[PDB]
Amino acid sequence: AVVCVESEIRGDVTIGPRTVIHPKARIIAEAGPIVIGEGNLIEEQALIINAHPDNITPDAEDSEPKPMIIGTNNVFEVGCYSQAMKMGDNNVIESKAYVGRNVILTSGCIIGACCNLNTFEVIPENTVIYGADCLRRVQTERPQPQTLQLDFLMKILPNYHHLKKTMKGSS
Amino acid sequence: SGNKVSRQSVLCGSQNIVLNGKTIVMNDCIIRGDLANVRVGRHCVVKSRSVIRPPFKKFSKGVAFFPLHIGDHVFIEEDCVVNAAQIGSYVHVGKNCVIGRRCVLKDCCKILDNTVLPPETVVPPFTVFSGCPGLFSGELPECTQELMIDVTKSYYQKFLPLTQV
Amino acid sequence: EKTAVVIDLGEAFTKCGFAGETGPRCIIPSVIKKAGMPKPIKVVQYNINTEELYSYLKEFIHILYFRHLLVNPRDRRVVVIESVLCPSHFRETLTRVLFKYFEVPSVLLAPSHLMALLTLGINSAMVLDCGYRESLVLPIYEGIPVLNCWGALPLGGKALHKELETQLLEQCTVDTGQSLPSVMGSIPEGVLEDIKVRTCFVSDLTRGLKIQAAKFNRPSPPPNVDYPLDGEKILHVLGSIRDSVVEILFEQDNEEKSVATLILDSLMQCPIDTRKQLAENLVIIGGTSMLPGFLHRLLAEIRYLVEKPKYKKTLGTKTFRIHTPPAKANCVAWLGGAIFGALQDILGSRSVSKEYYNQTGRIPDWCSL
Ligand SMILES: Nc1ncnc2c1ncn2[C@@H]1O[C@H](COP(=O)(O)OP(=O)(O)O)[C@@H](O)[C@H]1O
Repeated sequence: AVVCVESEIRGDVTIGPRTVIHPKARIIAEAGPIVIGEGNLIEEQALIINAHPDNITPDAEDSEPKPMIIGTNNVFEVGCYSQAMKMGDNNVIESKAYVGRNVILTSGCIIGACCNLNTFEVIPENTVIYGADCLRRVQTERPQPQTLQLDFLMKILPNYHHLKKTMKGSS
Repeated sequence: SGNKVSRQSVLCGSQNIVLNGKTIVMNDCIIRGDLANVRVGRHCVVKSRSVIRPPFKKFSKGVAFFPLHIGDHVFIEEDCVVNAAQIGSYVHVGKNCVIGRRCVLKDCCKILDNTVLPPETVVPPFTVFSGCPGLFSGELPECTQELMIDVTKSYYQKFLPLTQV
Repeated sequence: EKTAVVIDLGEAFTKCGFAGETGPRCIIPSVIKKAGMPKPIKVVQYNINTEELYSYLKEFIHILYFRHLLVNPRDRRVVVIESVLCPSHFRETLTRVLFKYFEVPSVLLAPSHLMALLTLGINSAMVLDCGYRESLVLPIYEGIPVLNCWGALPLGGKALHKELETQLLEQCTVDTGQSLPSVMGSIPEGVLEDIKVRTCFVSDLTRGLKIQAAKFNRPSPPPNVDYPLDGEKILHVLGSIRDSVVEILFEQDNEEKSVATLILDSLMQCPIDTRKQLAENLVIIGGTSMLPGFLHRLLAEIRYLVEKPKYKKTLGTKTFRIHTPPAKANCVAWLGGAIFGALQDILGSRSVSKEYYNQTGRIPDWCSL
């Protein structure tokens, strides 16, 4: 993976292969061990979080001892954060996506612009939300978890592949 | 040139940024100029805490997302997001906005604050855009466009040296 | 030659298009999205300042021709699809915007049922318009719209929206962010309308009897799908709820006030000829009528109400053959306006000349002089 010197990580994060983190990739995985996936591209200005501390104060039996995870082809773009997103296969997060706490991001997840993810909501597969229309379950089969949106994600991943080699060569 | 270099000027590989005359070099933003190009021009006015970066450099076999496209003497606001867009000259940008996918704005085309556009967006000359999806607010007045361009360059050169170390 | 401006109107919407235009070019409501004002201010306003309305008219009509037409209508006429009961003074305010402000060639006022008669190409007709806030039945005696026999009652979808908000007060399982019964204050009725468009199915007449059982002494709530609103607001609504709002359209206990009552009695004032005529000369218009499973359940109840004691004797055995709209019942009225403005240039004499309004400043309505 492209372990960029500018990619600011924090804590024990046993990453995976092909997890090209771009410059200024501020993250935090200390209170929760976030394992990276295979085939993503952590862009600039991101924010990976782990175990929302006592500022919010979870006064509901804080005995978490649970680590975050990632998946394949789930490249998150700039602006968008990552508040412990239990992703999967090809769950791309576009610009300025306000990542929510308990959103088990399944496949075919196209996190649109300025779409604040729903806390404690099981993000099923094959669903792309609309921008202004929050929670729009539009394109139930067009944004299909496999062969349609994941195929488009692997197609967008090609530019990420060329950029992965280019960033590994430019550094 | 006219853009007085700010004290906190920082970016990640900003190799494509012009020293625009009568402008104001603002801090707290970012620029991926080493990735691809950006069409910068003089007499413009850019705000701080922006999110600027080139989309791509036509990364496909044919022609994918281009670098950018913008103009001169434009009135750029703050916190906007630029991604796969094609802007024009003397355009009044919106605050905390976002560039739509494959966007295309002509010269003096006004932009609404916190607005975005859907895939394959377009805008006409001196045309005001709006909506979260690709929408048009209306049209911008040419007299008001040139006035905003001149006032933008004036205020840019005025507040450009404000602690711009 | 020239394609007259056919403009549909109404309590809820305002559509338009060219003369003979076959297709909904656009659909504009009967409101004006006022700049600065967060909500689109309506135009269906009564006992109100006609001057601010005059401003609404100028701006709105201006951009309105820019919406449906994108060109100045000073070349051709304008088909004004009106309907009775609107303030004629307000209508003259519209007229002064036209002539006194935009200087249009000439216009003409015609009711909706008239254009419906134009669509069917028939002469006598017993047609009801399912208006937004009201009900509007209008009989025609071989091209002569009957005056003393009619239908006009505050019996439209607006009262049904009030009933919907009442259901929102009752049935509300809006999740946290998990009931939240009407914790949120106002409701967007336009959003509620499109919710009805995608949800308000209509039951059976026997299911109407089931709703009667739901009133006193519960059956078949499905088909029913919940409604998720953005911002963690998901709530479920039974099918019996929307069907109850549909079925309450005929509360005749101690008042004998309903739709069929109005229709039947309007026919009761008709003479012998008109009785059998309107029995066969029967059509129904209005957008609100276009509901899934309502027209046939409706018709079945109409035929049932023929068995009401004072109607078997009097009306009874009459074939109630009904004409059908070739398109969407709402748009069919606008289509009839398109029919009139399409091939009738000769009828410009009947159209209100600008000249008369210039030399007059008024238009005498159906009154003297
Ligand atoms: N397909 C439909 N189903 C149900 N109701 C509809 C449909 N189309 C229109 N309506 C409603 O029926 C009414 C007829 O439209 P319109 O001509 O605007 O009525 P009005 O003349 O009272 O404004 C409107 O309230 C509209 O919302």
